[PDB]
Amino acid sequence: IHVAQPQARDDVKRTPFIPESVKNLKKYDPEDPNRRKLARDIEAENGGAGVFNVNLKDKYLLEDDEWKNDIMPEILDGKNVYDFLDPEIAAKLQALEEEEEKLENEGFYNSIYDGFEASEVDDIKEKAAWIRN
Amino acid sequence: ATRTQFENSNEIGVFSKLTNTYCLVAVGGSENFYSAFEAELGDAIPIVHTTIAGTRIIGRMTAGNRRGLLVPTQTTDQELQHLRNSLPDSVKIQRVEERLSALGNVICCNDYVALVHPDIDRETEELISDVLGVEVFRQTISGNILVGSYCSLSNQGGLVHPQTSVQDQEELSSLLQVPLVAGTVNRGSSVVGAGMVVNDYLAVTGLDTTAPELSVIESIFRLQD
Amino acid sequence: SGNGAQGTKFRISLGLPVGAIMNCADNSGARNLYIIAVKGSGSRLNRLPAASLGDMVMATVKKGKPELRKKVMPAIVVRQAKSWRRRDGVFLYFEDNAGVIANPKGEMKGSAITGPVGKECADLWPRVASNSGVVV
Amino acid sequence: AKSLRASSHLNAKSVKRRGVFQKAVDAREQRISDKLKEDLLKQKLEDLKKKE
Amino acid sequence: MRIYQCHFCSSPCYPGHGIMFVRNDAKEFRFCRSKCHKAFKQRRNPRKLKWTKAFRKAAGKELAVDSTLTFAQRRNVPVRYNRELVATTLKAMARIEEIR
Amino acid sequence: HRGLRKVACIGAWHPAHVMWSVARAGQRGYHSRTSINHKIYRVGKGDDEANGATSFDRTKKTITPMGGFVHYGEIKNDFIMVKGCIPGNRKRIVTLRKSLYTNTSRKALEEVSLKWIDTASKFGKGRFQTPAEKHAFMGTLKKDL
Amino acid sequence: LLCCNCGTPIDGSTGLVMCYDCIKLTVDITQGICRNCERFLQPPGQWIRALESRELLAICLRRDASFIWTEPHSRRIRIKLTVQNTIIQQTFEVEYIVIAMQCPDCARSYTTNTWR
Amino acid sequence: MGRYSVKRYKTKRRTRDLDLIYNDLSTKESVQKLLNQPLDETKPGLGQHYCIHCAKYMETAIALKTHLKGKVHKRRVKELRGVPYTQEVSDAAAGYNLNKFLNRVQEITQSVGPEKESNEALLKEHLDSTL
Amino acid sequence: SHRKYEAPRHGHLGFLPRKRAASIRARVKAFPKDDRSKPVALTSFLGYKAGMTTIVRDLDRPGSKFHKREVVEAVTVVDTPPVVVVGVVGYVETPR
RNA sequence: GCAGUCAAGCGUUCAUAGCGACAUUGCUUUUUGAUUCUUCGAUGUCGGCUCUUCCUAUCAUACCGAAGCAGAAUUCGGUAAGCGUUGGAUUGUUCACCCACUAAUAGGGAACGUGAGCUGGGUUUAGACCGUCGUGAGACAGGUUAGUUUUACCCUACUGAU
Repeated sequence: IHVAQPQARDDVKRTPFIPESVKNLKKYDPEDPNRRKLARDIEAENGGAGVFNVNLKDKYLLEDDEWKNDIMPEILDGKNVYDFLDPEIAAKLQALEEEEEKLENEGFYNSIYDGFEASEVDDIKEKAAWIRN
Repeated sequence: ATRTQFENSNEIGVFSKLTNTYCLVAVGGSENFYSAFEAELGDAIPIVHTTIAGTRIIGRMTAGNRRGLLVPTQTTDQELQHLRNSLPDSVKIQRVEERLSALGNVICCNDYVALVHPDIDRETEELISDVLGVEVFRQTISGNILVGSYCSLSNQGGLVHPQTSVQDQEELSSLLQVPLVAGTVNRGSSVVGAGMVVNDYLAVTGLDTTAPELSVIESIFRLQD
Repeated sequence: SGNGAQGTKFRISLGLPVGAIMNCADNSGARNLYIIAVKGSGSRLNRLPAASLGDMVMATVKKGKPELRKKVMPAIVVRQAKSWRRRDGVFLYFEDNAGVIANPKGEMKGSAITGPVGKECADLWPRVASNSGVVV
Repeated sequence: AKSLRASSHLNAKSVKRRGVFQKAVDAREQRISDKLKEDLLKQKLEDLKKKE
Repeated sequence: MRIYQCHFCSSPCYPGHGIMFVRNDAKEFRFCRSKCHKAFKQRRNPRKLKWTKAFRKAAGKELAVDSTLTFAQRRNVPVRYNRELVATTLKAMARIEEIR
Repeated sequence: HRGLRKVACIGAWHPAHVMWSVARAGQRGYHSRTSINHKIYRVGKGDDEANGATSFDRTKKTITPMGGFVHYGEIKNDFIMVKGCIPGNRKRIVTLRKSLYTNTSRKALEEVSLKWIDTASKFGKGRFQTPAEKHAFMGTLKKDL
Repeated sequence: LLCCNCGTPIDGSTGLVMCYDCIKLTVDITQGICRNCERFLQPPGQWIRALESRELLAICLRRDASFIWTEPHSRRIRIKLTVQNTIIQQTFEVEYIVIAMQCPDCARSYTTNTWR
Repeated sequence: MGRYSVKRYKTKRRTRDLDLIYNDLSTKESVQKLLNQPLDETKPGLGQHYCIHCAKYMETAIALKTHLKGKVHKRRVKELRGVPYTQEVSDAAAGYNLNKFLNRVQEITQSVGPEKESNEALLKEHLDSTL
Repeated sequence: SHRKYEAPRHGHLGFLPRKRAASIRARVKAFPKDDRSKPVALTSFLGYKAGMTTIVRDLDRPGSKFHKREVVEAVTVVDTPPVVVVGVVGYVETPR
């Protein structure tokens, strides 16, 4: 029956970690007039075990309980929303909205033959259209 | 120590993950398995119904400790957003891409020390050290390759699988700084990582774990005051 | 389901009928298997009993260590290569057929399993998920 | 397994008809019949437009 | 739902379409449709086939390097769901789509 | 000899008749059928633009696919979505009876919530949902400018 | 390494499992296995004449060895036999129920054409 | 489909592919692995004479001399020069993970590139003096 | 002679005779009975079947193994314009 | 072949919970005989494949009663044919025999179901070899090889259509 040891390797060591809320927690008692209910007792009080529905929501922390049950979009025309959301979107989008304003004035968006005028630059294309037919 | 069986399977570490600050359980069917963790933990630490890649086997797919939780590539964005909501801000969560999906068989760890599979890539090997805040050592238990199912750790002590040579125990315990005992769980099953779950103050094993093996488990992890 | 398989198995396309040699994935010492029957199967005139991703089959060994050769033993399929349906909308298939061998309870004989294991088999058999290096 | 026409299930099913599943049907046929009297209202308002 | 692009087509693969393929290296190959799939079994080259998007970003067609395209990467750090973040990103996606 | 797509033995010397149940050849299809317990998902309106828009998608699109249905025009009316497969084919007339009894199973009581409706082209392998998508993905063309 | 359900330390190596006598009970090793002639039948074609050493071997072929004393009049044959990592010898019983079917050789006397 | 594409390109008869082969050429350890493989009964050259580019076993050492002077092998050398086309290129063309893409192209151009082209210059020199 | 290998019948004898129906509108043979405590509720309706499409749905089915998971399935789309009443018919119960 | 009745020995005690020897009375034609009735100006004379229906003497499923029935697992019996009854190695084989699944791998009939539905492996002409017998032609239902499978458009029956 061999047992092993830490064997004095390095100076860095942990003490084992127990949260204080478990030491503050009362010990659970099975036959008990006053007690916390259970996940069982909420399950069997309305329908049986397999047929009762448990909300996975209303069990998680947020800023407001008003949006604890809201629904994410998850898909738009733009590909999928879980890829687009971020920290500082609008801070990064104003770096994009500034990329319009330097291009608008410089003529990046903007709407003729030498020696040949409107009746002559048209008619060469008009005479060539007859030759191809 | 507490004997608990998922629906009729004595394998618990397959189906559930247990850290110091949180605990994860599958969603299969009825809330008999979830309530047994309420009896020991209560509203102290969060206990979460979750799925990983649309499966029930969440204990062998994830691998983490009291700081971080790592999830594999096939985890959907709905499953990932669900874990972040149910766990508070003290816990870090990061989705990891790898050649190998099952992280629980590949990472065994306590709060500061982790062992890994040898073939794991070093782009994850830095990521384990950053998220979990732990050290990483590339090691094989007894010439067996999966470090998660054939070993189990806590900050208290450690338990390994019974093919481990005694020469291998004293070397491997020097890496983990904890005591090690070769033992069995669930009546002679070699797989000691998947049978039981353990943190510093609680250990849940199957209904087929014998009373002499409860004497082994409760002593090596020192559950008594 | 049957012995040891927890829960119910959802329907997937039948990839391996009787007489199909499939590769042996674990490190037990065999190289291939040979399906001779499928447990939990039906009974209809002239049907060959067909397996799928994650059913327990009776299988023999054609190539490998002589101790595991010439005796029938149960085996569990982990890779299919006949494309099935996940209930989220994508059909998928693996490279090649594969199976690991097991006792009738559902416990492994080897310790390691190479290659990816099918997700539908990893839910149903807990011990295969324990030795799974790669899932899906 | 019992047949579909067995007496032990049909005595078990008919209790579920008395309880949960009739009242959701009674909740259904009320909400349908609310829209049916509203169909008489919107189509007589268009008749009130043609009288103008 | 994760409208991932074709491995060969670079076109969106809605849920309920195409085939997936899994190699022994255990990466996934999610295919747009059967044309792309049967062209993968034959071992072809999307740098050579003119009709795919991997060709058009290569040979000097449609713009590849642009700051509008860096916003939609991937996230493994989940942002804990404020509403007013989600309301911005629904306006953000329709804005980038106009600039793109 | 003389065929292989048939039934070999058809009777016996007694009774000296072909029985009424021996699977002969004849008419197939165009029979009247009734299939029960089909579950209604979506009831939408014709004036209600964005019928295909769920609570997730939020893209203003109607359930009419790109270029309409195949051998059938546009849905610009009220519609019913029901799961499975109604007996009959396209542009045929169905009658929609209601359930004949109080249904007992848990499946026939649940509240559905559609997460996404496909509106891609059914005349071919559809990859785009709306022509606003295809024009976004293809980019500009020669025929535009 | 505590043997399961004993409490006794065993070797940490590849050995058997569980105490060799905590395993000796728990494993099971067997787990599987003419009215006018009085001539017992060999299943292909033969009808060997006949409770002990000679016929005791032929009943083992279809099923030490010993035959218990059950009853002459009723149609039972019961036999005890021992089966002989772990080597182990365990015995068990098999009831072979006797049925009677007519000897075609000794059916011929009833059809008057005996000689041939 | 037809007669020909079914015969050679099922899933029973698949080669390895251009993805996994490029990892084998990128470093010196894996090159020195695959030349010195342990001999097996089932491998065709008894577990020797393995071409890394065309992942193909040869029977004899003469059968490597005729393979390298061939337009089947000279296809595959011209195949594996540039960026090896993972899944990341197909998403980068859509406007998805460019910084994932533009950093790997930065890696293969400067770092892995002249290392990969050094392993090929040694293999053509190491398979020359042995033949 | 006893068939040597029992097998189930091919095809159903309930749906005989297999023949072309009298119309492209199948008539309804039976109705839900009469519940005389309810509002006046029209029973059946008539519309035109028009193609199919695919639907993903978050399966909220307690007890299933796809509980809280996504499930794709196919639906039908039937064009259903409004319908206008033109007649009333009464039926006397007879002993025929 | 199956079922009654008498009950010898047994089931440590005690005939009748359960087994069962032989006396004695029967039924069945899925047995071999007995007859040679109808067919010798051909009723195409083995098995398998395909396919429908019927019988109950019930292997499984439903509901019950009994015990030498704690539970679990079985054993015996009653009403019961609504619904099931397989995939394979060897043989031309029914028959037999083992391997494996399964709830279970029950027993029979309909011209020994079914050849203008098949198949031709077997049997059963002409060719040929061997063994025994015969002086000889030849014999052997002993062994072994090679050996043509014909028509429906007619009336009825049936599945559909006017």
